[PDB]
This record gives sequence, structure tokens and C-alpha cells, in this order.
Amino acid sequence: LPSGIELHNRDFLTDAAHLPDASIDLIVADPPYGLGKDYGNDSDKRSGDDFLAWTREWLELAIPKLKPSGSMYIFCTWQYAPEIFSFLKTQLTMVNEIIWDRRVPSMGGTTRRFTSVHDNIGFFAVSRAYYFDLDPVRIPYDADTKKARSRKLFEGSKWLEMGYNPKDVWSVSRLHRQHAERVDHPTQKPLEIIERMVLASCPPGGRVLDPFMGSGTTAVACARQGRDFVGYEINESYCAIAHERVNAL
Amino acid sequence: LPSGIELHNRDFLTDAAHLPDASIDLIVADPPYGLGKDYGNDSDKRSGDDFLAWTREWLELAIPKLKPSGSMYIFCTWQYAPEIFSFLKTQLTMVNEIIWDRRVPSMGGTTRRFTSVHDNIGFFAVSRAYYFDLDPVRIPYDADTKKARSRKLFEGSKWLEMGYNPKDVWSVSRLHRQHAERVDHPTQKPLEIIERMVLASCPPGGRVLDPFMGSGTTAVACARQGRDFVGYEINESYCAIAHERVNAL
DNA sequence: TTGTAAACTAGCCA
DNA sequence: ATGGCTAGTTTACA
DNA sequence: TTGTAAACTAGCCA
DNA sequence: ATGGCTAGTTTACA
Ligand SMILES: Nc1ncnc2c1ncn2[C@@H]1O[C@H](C[C@@H](N)CC[C@H](N)C(=O)O)[C@@H](O)[C@H]1O
Ligand SMILES: Nc1ncnc2c1ncn2[C@@H]1O[C@H](C[C@@H](N)CC[C@H](N)C(=O)O)[C@@H](O)[C@H]1O
Repeated sequence: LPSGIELHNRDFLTDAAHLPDASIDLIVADPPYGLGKDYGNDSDKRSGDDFLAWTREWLELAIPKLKPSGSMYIFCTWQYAPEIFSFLKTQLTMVNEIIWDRRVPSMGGTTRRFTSVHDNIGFFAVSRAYYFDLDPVRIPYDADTKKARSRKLFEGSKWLEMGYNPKDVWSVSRLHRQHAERVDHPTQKPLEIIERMVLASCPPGGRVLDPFMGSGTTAVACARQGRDFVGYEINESYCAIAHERVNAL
Repeated sequence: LPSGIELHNRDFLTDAAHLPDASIDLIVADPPYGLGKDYGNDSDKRSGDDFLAWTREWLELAIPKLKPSGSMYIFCTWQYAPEIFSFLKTQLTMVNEIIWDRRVPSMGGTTRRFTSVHDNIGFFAVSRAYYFDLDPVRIPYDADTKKARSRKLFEGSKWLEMGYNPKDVWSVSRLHRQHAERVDHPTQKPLEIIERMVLASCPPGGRVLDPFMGSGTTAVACARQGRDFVGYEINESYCAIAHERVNAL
């Protein structure tokens, strides 16, 4: 693996003390949602107050590892987002709530509620002096859309010439099983949304921590974009896929 | 004023006793977000624990008006949604977190966070037997998309033939000032999303309560779909606009 | 054009 | 306090 | 084709 | 403690 890519097949809650405090620039956290998925383990088989008690345990181990300029993105479901975000507001300050629109809805067969098509991403910061660089994540227009948005009043603006803010709603399809990026992990996140978080909230060459890296999407996003990565995954098969993914760029 | 459609220029919190308990099928609440808007009053000038205390007060008066099959939609901002939704889960059951993608982002000039393009709507129910009808709110395909979505496995299914679930993310654009639906209210909500709430969670002939009706968007929806309405608005100017919007049907 | 899986069925009845 | 019936659920990748 | 407003700037300094 | 000044922010209505 490259220099700052550290892939650890260890339980994060047992091996976090090994990680030095105030040593991480960004935490990309995609922990189990509490939704009953199979990760080769029972991490997602926890529910209710037991899941919320576990979430706080790992968070109180990860927050100290954050530099005074560090930030943190946390994925969760709406079923536990209000409580998770309420706790993290007493430990950090919330900069954004990012809604990942997965375009493809969750299946099941219900007709008594609207279908799940969104995950909740909480953007928190340690202090008001958090590192945020928008320019590498600006989305530039194409020729046609730039012509449709340009006015004499807007001419010369950075949103029109360089690119606009991704906003707090990111419409990106989930990865199909046959998608080129897809690997053998049940909850693989698109590289597009993870790379955006690293390029905007981790200073170039800084260290990013994925307490639960799964298949190493945050590692790939840190290999390219030149950022340092520390990742923990209990599953060995997942840790393997992670290496292969970082050993193919 | 049509029958069943009831408009009041009063404070909801003081006139709550006038509303019989367990008499309302659906509460469509668009309360002040706590963002500093000017409705001719200072109701949106409350903040922090002052706003959440007032939110929990009106919610404690509005909840016992829901009959056992009742439901409630409440708009808010991500800055207070975790706290608001955490309190309501202690009183009611959360069925859904609907994200309104307003398509058009909020303005200001920031480059230190992602821009706001979404409001949070909470779908809470009093009990597990809440009324919910999806057929009136199913979105039928057009000739081109149904051709792209149709497979022999899906042929005959309600979603492909009748229409799909609108999902928990609603991409409806905010109303431009020059839009023909736009009236002189600072935060008018599109009738498309209010009618969806009324058609899915209120039976025809049922009663809808809007404690902060504003320009009367819910009054217009209840009138056009055969639902009874009760609304409150401290601003007489907005109350007037609410009258014209209903009487123009 | 088409097969097919993707973080988030549920209400009855027994 | 608990299963197992049912009708039932979208999009976009290859 | 073009003007224009829409629930959610932010740090600095005289 | 307080404006004011700055560089700065998108779509889709008409
Ligand atoms: N204590 C733990 N330490 C490290 N990893 C864990 C722990 N508990 C669960 N995990 C793993 O955390 C992962 C959570 C996943 N949602 C990560 C997905 C990852 N972002 C991906 O794109 O593949 C699962 O694969 C679990 O096996
Ligand atoms: N105690 C109160 N009682 C009744 N109305 C109030 C109260 N406080 C604030 N309001 C009004 O509630 C409204 C909140 C608005 N978001 C309503 C918008 C409304 N949904 C519309 O589509 O026009 C404002 O117009 C307030 O003037």
C-alpha cells in the first residue's frame, strides 16, 4: 500500500487508544445504521437504546482523536438521526445536514409510508475554525447549462465560472451489484460522495479516520486526492477487498 | 368562505381550548423555523432553547387534538430538527422523515459550508393504526418512463401501472415571486407537497388543523380535495390572502 | 432492450 | 410475544 | 433571451 | 458593542 494508507483488521473500540489524540483532520464515519444488515457480524443487529448506547461509546473514542481544525461526516438513518445528532451537538457544532439522495428506493412492499430513498449525513466541527475548502468540490457547469444560468449580473462569479456548491442534498445513485465500482460488500458507498467529503474537509496530505471502513471507499478516496488514511474493519474479507481496491490505482 | 373550511386570525396557543380533543385527522404544521424571518411579527425571532420551548409548548397543545388514527407533518430546519424530532418520538411514533428538495438553494455568500436546499418534514402518527392512503398520491408514469421501467417481472404491479410512491425525498422547486401560485407571504409552501400530505393522510371529509396556516396553502388543498380545515394565523394580511386563495376556487 | 439487485414491508391471523 | 401469510415495492447498472 | 427573488453568509474593522 | 464593508451565493419563474 502507499505511504499514509493504514488498513487495520481490528475492532476500532479496542484499538482506538493506539490512535494518538488530536491526530486526525477528518472522520468519515459510515457506521452500522441499526437496520439489521449482515456484515459477517452483528454490528447492525443492535437496535433502539442499545444501538444508541453503542453509537455514543464509539463516538466518545473518536472525537478526542480530532484536531482542533478537524471535521466529521457521520452516515445514519432517519430512524436514529435525531438522537445521534442531538448528542453530537453537545460534543461538536453541526455545520451541515447533508441528505444523500440514493435515487433508487429501498424495496420491501409497503404502501403505508413513503419509501426510503435518503440517508442522513451529519457534518460536525470541533471549533468554528474547521478546515473547509470548497474549490476542489465545486461542480462546474457544462456549456449548455452555463449558458442557461449566465446573466450579466452573475457574470464573473465563482459559482458560474468555477462551479457551484454541491448543496446539502447530494443526488447520487446507489451502486448496482454490476456497477464497475461495486465489490462484495453489502453497504458500499459511492466514491463520488466520499471523495467530496475528503477533498472539502481534509487538508491535502492530512490524516482521515474511518472507524468502520468496510470495503475501503474512504481509503481509495484518500489514495487518490493524496490524503492519509487510518481505517478499522473487523471483517477480514472486507479488509482484503480494501487492499485490492487501494492496490489497483 | 366554503363549508368545513375554517380560518381564524388568532394565536393558536391561546385558542387551543376551542378545538375539541381528538377531533383532527391530520395536522399540517409549517411553524416558524427559528431563522429570523419577518411575518409582521417576531415569532421567527425566537432561537435556541427559547424556540424549542415554544415548539414543545404548541406541540403539547396540538397533539391531544389528534384522534387515534391521526397523523402530523411538521416542517423545520436541520438546525432544530434533531431536537424537535427527538421530543416528538417520546410523544408520537415517527413513520417517515420527508426531505423537501427545494431545488433552488438559499442565498448569502458563504463558502465555508454546503448551501441549504432542503427542509425537514416529520411524519409522526399517534398510533400504529394511523390512516394512510397512497393511491391518491401515487405518481403515474408517462409513456417514456414506463417504457424504461417496464419488465415482465414488473408488469401488472401497482407502481408500474397506477404509479409509484413519491418517496421520502420530494424534489419540488420553491415558488418564484413571479410564479402564478406565489402570494405576498415570505415563506409560501408549494401546494404540490401540502396536497400530498392532505390526500394521503386525511380521509375525504376529514378535518385538517393548520396551527400556523400563513397564506392558507393547506386551506386551499383541503378545499380542492374535500377535506375540512381549521387554521390559525396571527397576521391579518396573511389571513386576508388566505381568504382570497380559497374563494378563488 | 432487457435481467436484476440495491443499507430502511406490514397487517392479519394463528 | 411470536411467526408466517399475503399483496406489495423503483432505478439504473451492465 | 433576460430580469429577478427565493425560510438557512461570515469574517473583519472602524 | 455596532454597523459596514468585503467577497460572496443558484434556479427556474415570468
Ligand atoms: N467495532 C468495529 N470496528 C471496526 N469495524 C467495524 C466494527 N463494527 C463493525 N464494523 C464494520 O463496519 C462496517 C460498516 C459499513 N457500513 C462500512 C461501509 C463502507 N463505508 C464501504 O463503503 O464499504 C461493516 O463492514 C462492519 O463489519
Ligand atoms: N402563535 C401563532 N399563531 C398563529 N400563527 C402564527 C403564530 N406564530 C406565528 N404564526 C404565523 O405562522 C406562519 C408560519 C408560516 N411558515 C406559514 C406558511 C404557510 N405554510 C404558507 O404556506 O403560507 C406565519 O405566517 C406566522 O405569522
